[PDB]
Amino acid sequence: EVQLVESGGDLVKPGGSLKLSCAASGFSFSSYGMSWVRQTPDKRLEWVATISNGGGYTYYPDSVKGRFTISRDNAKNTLYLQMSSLKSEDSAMYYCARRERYDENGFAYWGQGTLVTVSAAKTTAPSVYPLAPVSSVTLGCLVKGYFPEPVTLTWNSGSLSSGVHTFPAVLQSDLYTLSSSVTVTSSTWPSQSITCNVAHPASSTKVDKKIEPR
Amino acid sequence: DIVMTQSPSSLTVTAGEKVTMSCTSSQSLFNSGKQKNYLTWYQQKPGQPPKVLIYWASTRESGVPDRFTGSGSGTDFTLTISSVQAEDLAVYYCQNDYSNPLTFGGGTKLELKRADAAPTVSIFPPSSEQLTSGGASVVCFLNNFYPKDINVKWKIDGSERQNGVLNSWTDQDSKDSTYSMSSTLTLTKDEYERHNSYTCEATHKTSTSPIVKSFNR
Repeated sequence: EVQLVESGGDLVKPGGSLKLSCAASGFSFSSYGMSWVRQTPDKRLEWVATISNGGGYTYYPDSVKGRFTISRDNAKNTLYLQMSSLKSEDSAMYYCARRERYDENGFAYWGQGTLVTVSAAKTTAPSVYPLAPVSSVTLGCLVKGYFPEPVTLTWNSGSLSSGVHTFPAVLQSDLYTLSSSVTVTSSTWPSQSITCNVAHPASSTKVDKKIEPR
Repeated sequence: DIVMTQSPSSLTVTAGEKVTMSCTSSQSLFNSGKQKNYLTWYQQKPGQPPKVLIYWASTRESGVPDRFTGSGSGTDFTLTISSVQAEDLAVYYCQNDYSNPLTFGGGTKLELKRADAAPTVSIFPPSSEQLTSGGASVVCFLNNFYPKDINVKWKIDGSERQNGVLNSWTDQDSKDSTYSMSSTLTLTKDEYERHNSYTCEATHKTSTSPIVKSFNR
C-alpha cells in the first residue's frame, strides 16, 4: 500500500523547536515531491511546505518561512520538518502527503497526522467526575482540566456504544474539558454497572469511574 | 496569494438529490500551455484525513464513484453529486494547485436532512467528588435534536448567568442524523452553596415555549 506515517508531535513551549518526521513506504520515495499540510483546531487546511523529489527546491508560505525547514533523506525514505520559533498559531494536526506524478501533484495518501500543541500550560491530568441523576436514564461523565489532548473515553470498556455522545474537548483557561453521556433503559442501571473508562496518555492516567446512584 | 472561496459553507441535502458546490479563485487557475486548470477537490469524512477526489478540475481519482463530477475553468469551479448518498456526508475542500502559496478554500460541509426532533435535556448537579476541589460544575446535556440551531440559557435562582458556561456540540450523528450539545456551568463551591435553583433552558424550533430542566437543592 503506498503509506506515509507522521511522527514527532508533542507539547512544546512557544519559541521552542520540534522536528517532525514522515516515514514513506510502498513506493519509490526519490521519484516524488512531498509536502507537509496542517489542519488547525478550527478545521482549516494550510499548506506548510513542499520539497522536490531530489531535495533541491523547497517552498513555504510566508507564515512559516524562515522558521520551518523541510528536508528529505532519500536513502532512508524519510521526510522531515524542522520547526523553530514555534508560535501558538502553529498548534495543529500535521500531515505529510505525496505530490503525484504525471503532473497530477496535489496532496495525496495523507498519513493519519501527528499532533503539535504549542503552549505554555503544563501537562495536567484530568479529574473525572461521575454524573448520576438525583424507559431510559441518561448518565454522564465529566473529564475536567486536562492538558494536552488527547484523552480516550469509553463506556464499559467499549461494550456500550449505542446511546453514547462524547462532546469534543474545549479549552477553558488553558485546560480542556470534555464530557460524554450515555442513555440506557431503566432496567439496566443501576443493577448493571456503567463505568466511564478514561485514559490520558500524557500524564499516564487511567480511571475506570463507576457511575453510582449514591 | 490566490484566495479560494467556497459556497455554501454548509448545505442540507436530502439523500438522492443533486447538489452543486461552488469554488471561486481570485485569479485564474488555467495554464495555457498545458491546457488544464490546476484545481483539486478533497473530501474529508469525519475522523479521517482529506482524500483527493478530483484533480485538474474535472479528472476523478481512482476509486471515486462517478456520481461526482468536477466542472469549470478559469475562476469558477463546481463539484456536482448527481444523487447524494449518506456516505457522501463530509467536508469538501477545493485547492489552488497552480501557483505558490498553495491555498485551500474554507470547505463546504454537507449535512443530511431529517425531520425536526426536540432535544432530550438532562441536568446534573455537581458530583460530591468535585465539591472537594473547591469547584462545582452543573451539566446539562441537550441530546438528539434537529435542526442544529439551539440557544441555551442558564438561570440560578431565576436570574441568568452568562459567565462560567462552556458549550460543546457533536457533529451530525451518522446513526440518526441528529445533533447533541453539552453545556457546563462552573462556579466555585462557595457561590454554588448560596443558591437553591439551577435551570438549564433551551430554545429550539421544535417549541414555542423554552425546554427547561431544573433541580432545587
